[PDB]
Amino acid sequence: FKKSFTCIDMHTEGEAARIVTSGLPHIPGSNMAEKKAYLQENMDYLRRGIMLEPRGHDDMFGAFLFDPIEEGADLGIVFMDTGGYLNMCGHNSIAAVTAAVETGIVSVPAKATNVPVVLDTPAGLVRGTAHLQSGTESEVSNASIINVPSFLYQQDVVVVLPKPYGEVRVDIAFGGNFFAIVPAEQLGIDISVQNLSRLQEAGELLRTEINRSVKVQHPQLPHINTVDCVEIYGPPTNPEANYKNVVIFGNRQADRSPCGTGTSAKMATLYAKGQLRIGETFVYESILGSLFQGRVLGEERIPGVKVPVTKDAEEGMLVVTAEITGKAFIMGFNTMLFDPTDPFKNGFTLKQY
Amino acid sequence: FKKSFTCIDMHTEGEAARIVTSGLPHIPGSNMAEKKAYLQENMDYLRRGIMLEPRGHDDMFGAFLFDPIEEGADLGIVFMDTGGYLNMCGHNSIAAVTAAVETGIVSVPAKATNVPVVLDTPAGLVRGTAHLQSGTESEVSNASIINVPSFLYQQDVVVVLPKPYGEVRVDIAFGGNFFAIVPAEQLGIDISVQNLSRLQEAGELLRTEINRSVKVQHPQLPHINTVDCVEIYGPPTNPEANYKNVVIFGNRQADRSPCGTGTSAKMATLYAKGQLRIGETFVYESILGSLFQGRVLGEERIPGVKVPVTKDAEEGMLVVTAEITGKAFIMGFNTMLFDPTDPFKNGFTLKQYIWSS
Ligand SMILES: O=C([O-])c1ccc[nH]1
Ligand SMILES: O=C([O-])c1ccc[nH]1
Repeated sequence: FKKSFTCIDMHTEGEAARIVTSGLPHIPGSNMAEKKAYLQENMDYLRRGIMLEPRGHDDMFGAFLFDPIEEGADLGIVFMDTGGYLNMCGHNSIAAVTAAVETGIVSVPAKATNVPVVLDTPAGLVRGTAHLQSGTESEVSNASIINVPSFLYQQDVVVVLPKPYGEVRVDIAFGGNFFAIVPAEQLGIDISVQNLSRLQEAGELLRTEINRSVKVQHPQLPHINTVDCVEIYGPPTNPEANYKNVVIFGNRQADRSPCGTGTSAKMATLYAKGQLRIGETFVYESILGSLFQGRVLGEERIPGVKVPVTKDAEEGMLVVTAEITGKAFIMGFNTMLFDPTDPFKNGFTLKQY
Repeated sequence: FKKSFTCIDMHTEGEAARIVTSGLPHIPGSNMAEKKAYLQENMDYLRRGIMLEPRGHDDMFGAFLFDPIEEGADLGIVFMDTGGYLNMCGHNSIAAVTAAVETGIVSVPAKATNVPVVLDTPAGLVRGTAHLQSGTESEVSNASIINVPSFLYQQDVVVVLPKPYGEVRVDIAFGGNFFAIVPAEQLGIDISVQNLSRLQEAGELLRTEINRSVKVQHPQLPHINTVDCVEIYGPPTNPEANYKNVVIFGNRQADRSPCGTGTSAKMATLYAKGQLRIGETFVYESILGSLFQGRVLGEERIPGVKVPVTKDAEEGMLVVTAEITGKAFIMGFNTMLFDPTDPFKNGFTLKQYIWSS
């Protein structure tokens, strides 16, 4: 138990969510964003040992739990992946809400049907609900999150990528992370496992180039000023779904889930274009066939605050409240071990350059 | 309904070895090759759930433990990976020996500096030794395994791969698994991290073509009749090593370790060619810079039993016994769970199958 961490290993519809429940020292920071920055700046080897081979792998994802800081929250959470720390994550939020109830972190009131679980994240407060299985104490049927405010940021941004991709037109939207949203048709490849390595490559190229050429800034959270995810979308395979997508992020890893923050950013974009009404269910499919359900539950304009998309004819920037629903499973309870003489105590990747 | 398995998650110089220690269903079989066959044929969903995403991944490896059957063994063991089931595995044997002593599966005698751990495998009896740290009862510094007999099987086999590989010449050798051994240079790829996808692809196509064109058969073990592994070798980077290799196997996964059966195979080949002598240390490097040490312990002719390399005038085939030494670490104690309603209770891969047109 020398250097050890305890993990609730979960997945949300195929996407990993390794929830680290114990093992950290005190992490300085007066909010969750500072605690994230502390880990990144001072203890990044932890993320690497927990996320990467041999203990993890190139498409691993997870989070560290903390005591809540913000008033009203049940749990503090910092997300991590193979390349860095996202400000929010829908699939891991869904998993954390589920684990909080299944493992007893949060109590179930007698005869409750739904149990609130509020997450204090680097992007803000995420209000979750675990929907209980009919005849049970704490068995979770599925879980919903009300995301932090999402918004379209900038439209029809032309990004110049090298051959074979060339010029590509994207939207930038915020769904807890900044996304570039791009039709797969523009990249000349369809969403499939056959194309997954090219989709990864195309997503890395796109992210790199837009962060070079376009400076983004969340108007309410100064620390959010990069595009961290690329959402590549196209026509659905499952007739229950409106669209399919794959999100590329981290060290060009791919989300196996439909991506909760990416679903929020998509819904905000569609809502801004008049294509979704309040309460309307949007169903996003993943590369694996997984589904998430979203609804926009509210909109607001914020006078005197604008983003590049905001027209002069509008009073202020449009933001929306998105709810995302999906299902997570506990797939293990792990005690992770780090022997000081282990040459890969800090993990490794064989992913090309 | 709900299933759980306990795992000791290990790695051997970067290569996973997920050792399942309890929670398996009860499996028939009168030997470990039959238990492997029973799993393969009737309960392959266990391997898939345990090896593949989301609980594993495309380069995961492991083993199930059983009661020993063969006289003299401490543990029965069946190996598994992302494609199927290898008859032997050096790195996972080194991991099992290590874990056996470190977790008290086997006891350490009074003031012992070395502890035997014998494994009953689908390839035969593998005699291992945990080498202990100085002032400890059960801390392991490294572990050595004496493999089942290895041998060169067939020499200079030419097979034609698709473009861009074309015709390639290889040796077929048994080191607990049958290997095709090829120089990276013949494939026109350097062994490097940058080239790992290409190495995987060439390894898959070579394994497939070899099995199509050359029908192998272990002369003492009827159930071993395919080439399951491809060993691609080249010049060392570490000046302590003789060579560097990557082994492609499973669903074209790659060994991050130097590969213990592939070292045995390589040593049996070099030995057959007069390039390595009994007791001489051979050091093999992996793509990660990991090292294993190997030594030929002995040779033997088996009268009236021949393989293709055996000469008309030679009265029986040559076999060698190799010992391999490496180090394993415990990386996790895991309780792995499978909800009947989980659509990924049996795992998934996003790796695409490939084949020659
Ligand atoms: O669900 C999400 O928001 C997510 C982000 C990256 C991977 N999944
Ligand atoms: O060490 C070995 O023998 C091995 C075989 C496949 C992967 N590692």
